[PDB]
Amino acid sequence: LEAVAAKLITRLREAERLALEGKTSEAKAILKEVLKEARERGLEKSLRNLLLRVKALLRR
Amino acid sequence: MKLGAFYKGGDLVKPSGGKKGRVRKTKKKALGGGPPQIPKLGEEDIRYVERVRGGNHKVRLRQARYANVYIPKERRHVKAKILSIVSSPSNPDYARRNYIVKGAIIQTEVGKAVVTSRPGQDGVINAVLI
Amino acid sequence: PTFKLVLSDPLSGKARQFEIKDPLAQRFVGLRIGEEIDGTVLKELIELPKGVKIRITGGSGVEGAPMHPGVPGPVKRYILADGPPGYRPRKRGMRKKKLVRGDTITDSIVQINAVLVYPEGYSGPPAIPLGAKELEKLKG
Amino acid sequence: VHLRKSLAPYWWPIPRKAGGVWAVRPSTGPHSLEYSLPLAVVVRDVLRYAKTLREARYIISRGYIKVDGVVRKDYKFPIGLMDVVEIVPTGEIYRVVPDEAKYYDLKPIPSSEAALKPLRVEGKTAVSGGRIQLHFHDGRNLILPPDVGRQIKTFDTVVYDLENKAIKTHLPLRLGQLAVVTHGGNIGFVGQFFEVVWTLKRRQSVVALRKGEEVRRTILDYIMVIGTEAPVVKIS
RNA sequence: GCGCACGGCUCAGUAACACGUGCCUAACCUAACCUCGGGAGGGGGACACCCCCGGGAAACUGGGGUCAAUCCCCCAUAGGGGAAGGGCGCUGGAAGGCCCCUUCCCCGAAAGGGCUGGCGGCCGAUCCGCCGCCAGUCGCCCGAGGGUGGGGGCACGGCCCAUCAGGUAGUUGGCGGGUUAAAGGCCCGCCAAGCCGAAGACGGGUAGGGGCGGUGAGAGCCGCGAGCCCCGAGAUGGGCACUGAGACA
Ligand SMILES: [Mg+2]
Ligand SMILES: [Mg+2]
Ligand SMILES: [Mg+2]
Ligand SMILES: [Mg+2]
Ligand SMILES: [Mg+2]
Ligand SMILES: [Mg+2]
Ligand SMILES: [Mg+2]
Ligand SMILES: [Mg+2]
Ligand SMILES: [Mg+2]
Ligand SMILES: [Mg+2]
Ligand SMILES: [Mg+2]
Repeated sequence: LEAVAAKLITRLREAERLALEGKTSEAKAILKEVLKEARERGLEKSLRNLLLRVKALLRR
Repeated sequence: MKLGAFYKGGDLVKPSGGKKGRVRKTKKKALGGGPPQIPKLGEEDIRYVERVRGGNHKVRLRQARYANVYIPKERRHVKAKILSIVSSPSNPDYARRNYIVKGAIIQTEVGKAVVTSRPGQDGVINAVLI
Repeated sequence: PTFKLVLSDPLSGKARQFEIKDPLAQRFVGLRIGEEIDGTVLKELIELPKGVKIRITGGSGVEGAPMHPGVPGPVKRYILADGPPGYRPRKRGMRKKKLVRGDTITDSIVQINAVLVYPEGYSGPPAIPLGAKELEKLKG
Repeated sequence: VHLRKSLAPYWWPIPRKAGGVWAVRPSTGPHSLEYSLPLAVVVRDVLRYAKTLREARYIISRGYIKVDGVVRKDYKFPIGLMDVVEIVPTGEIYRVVPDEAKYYDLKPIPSSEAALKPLRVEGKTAVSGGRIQLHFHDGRNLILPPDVGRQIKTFDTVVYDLENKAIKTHLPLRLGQLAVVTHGGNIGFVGQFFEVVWTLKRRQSVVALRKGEEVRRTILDYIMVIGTEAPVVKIS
């Protein structure tokens, strides 16, 4: 599970950097399938601080 | 400020010289005072804004370098520089320690001026040339 | 001296709790708050990629007192606290006398707070991608 | 802030002993505490529409009560001299007027004079722009240009339009007008102004009023001019 | 955010501007509220709850991550303060005040935020919002006045003892300053010898002051002047500060 989470956290942080530069759709692209991936493994709550930050970045 | 160390309440002495008791045990904060804040002659101007009674504000000059000297004979205002404090008639110990008070003489760039504001209360040195 | 290290990963938001002992224990004593020690010291406890230096962020003593960065040296002290670091005021302007400890570590500290400092430009995976209790609860 | 029942004003229409130890305290509105009555007292005592304080607050909380064209939803709002109180769902209007018995009374008035309020000039101040500000007997203000405000001296009564924020009519204080005493023992009396002993302080001048031929005297501070032989608006 | 400085208790200190009556602040501050006039533009940040870990007996408390504001901060303009010269004008009994003009120095606002309805646009059921406008309503900032609360000042009134007769030396006043929201030996630098007293100083004793209460036919005497109301002071003794409109709570 640490393997799946490390890339997930890596993919969550990378989209965060994209959202700061104005690329909302591609960042929304990353946030989407990470949401697909964490839902069926029960890792949504584990990444709760990061999903909260990402949507705040896109909502700007 | 309102500090009990600088209490401005009444004396405990009658005009006859006799002593009287204390009607109130504590020192009221409304009757409190504060330490002096008159500026000292320094290489740059430093101003401090202080919150006072009623949520008001008072401008304090912690360190004074320029004076708004005004020439009566010419009707012009100059923001001249200050070189030394010539003499303080209220107390020489202000001039002896380079502390500017109202009525003090200052040897400014334009000449001499008499300080015409209360630099601990106004926060600026308004001066009139002699 | 036995320790309960709190190693937190900024890039994953998780913390791993290591218990330092004899060989590394003197590597921590004498260090001030904010210090830089290379992550290879914890190689036998944790794997850290070679761009990370774990940073010293604070800790607590044997009696629960926290270490104060604004107090220097390894000493116990009483302060008239008025702010967050070592005090949580309940009313505005309220100042309280609180017991704290210096930022320089010593034998009486039981909790030591350290955080990983990833290298510049690093974008690899998280050194602590999950919590131990969280992972154990997740598996259960 | 509390108000003990003992410390309540003497003229209030409430029992002095029987009741609680407390009275409703007006919330620093457009009058004086000694000369104002809170809105909850009027709704419960003077109009008797509410039997308790909660019922009075409920009535006020719905905005049913209008005071001088503005709906007051504060149950501690002060009401005083020459104020126009309007009850929206019933359509009744009153003007709190100086009374010979109750000292202050709710008198019904026609709907036409409901927007009008007679205000006594308490003083003027010079404000920025060179304009003049007028202060009235209930603390209300009105800024005017300097020339128009020059001719309105203190104690002059002006009939003020609450609807237009304007001055309908200016009533100077001269000998020979109709005045109503608004404070003191001789309250409620309306008579002709025919005598004055001008003291050093003008506010303390001795003034006499006549009504053929009952003559009452007060100080100049305690009389409002309501016009010539016909009062401009219904007060009695 | 607002309130908790109101409310409740008690009677040690106090013979005093404490209290009462009658006046002042032209020497002052005031959140909430009322009225009139004006304003709401640009840009940033952090910290809780929470999550991953704790430390500690407990009190309490540490590190990393992370979402906001009517939270905090900056920029602009309005405005504000000081010094100086002029004026028709205002208030007021009387201008060291207000207003207008000129010069300089200095400080320096705001939450267009919430709700409701209407319109339109962006966006998406992993969103359930964001944006522009309009109206209604509740709010925010500035100037002036009121209101309320408070700081200060004055005249007079109310105990006993001479087996207490001289007391006072910042003591009394002047000038110049500091501090204060504001006058003042309130404090400080200098100058003088004044200030109080037998119309009783000083010292001692007792006591919270008043509305009032008991008694007597009354004058009067007494305080049961405990309980209720108003003012004062205090929170184990003595001091000193934070926040705040307001406390030295
Ligand atoms: Mg009380
Ligand atoms: Mg933090
Ligand atoms: Mg605010
Ligand atoms: Mg002004
Ligand atoms: Mg600014
Ligand atoms: Mg904002
Ligand atoms: Mg002075
Ligand atoms: Mg003295
Ligand atoms: Mg009792
Ligand atoms: Mg004590
Ligand atoms: Mg205490």
